[PDB]
Amino acid sequence: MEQRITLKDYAMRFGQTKTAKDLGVYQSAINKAIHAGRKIFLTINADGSVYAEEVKDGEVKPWPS
Amino acid sequence: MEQRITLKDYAMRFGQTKTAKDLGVYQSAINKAIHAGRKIFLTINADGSVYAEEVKDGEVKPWPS
Repeated sequence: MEQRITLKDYAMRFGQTKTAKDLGVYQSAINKAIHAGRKIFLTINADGSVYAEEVKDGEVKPWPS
Repeated sequence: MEQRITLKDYAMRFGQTKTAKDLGVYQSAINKAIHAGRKIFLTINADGSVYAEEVKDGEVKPWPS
């Protein structure tokens, strides 16, 4: 089954540094997106590969950009 | 003028590694205090100095000892 977890929750457990590492963006970007309240969720793969998406403008898109 | 923040939150933004460095301590230590729910909080000074204190045994003391 696919497993999803919000960006906030992921950050919460792993901290924003590790999160930044997993997703491959800057910590400033994640703190930014958490503060903004963006609707970002990560889906987790068994290989340990992680990716994020965002619900924005009536659709589900990748995050970032 | 005093700005405080929980070790938890602090570590969450910066990660236990830089936290450890900031307070001068073992990352393992951060780790355990956090898992243990110790009432540790940090105060931030404008020059960039960071210090930790703990509420325990009815007083506010430094951390660690």
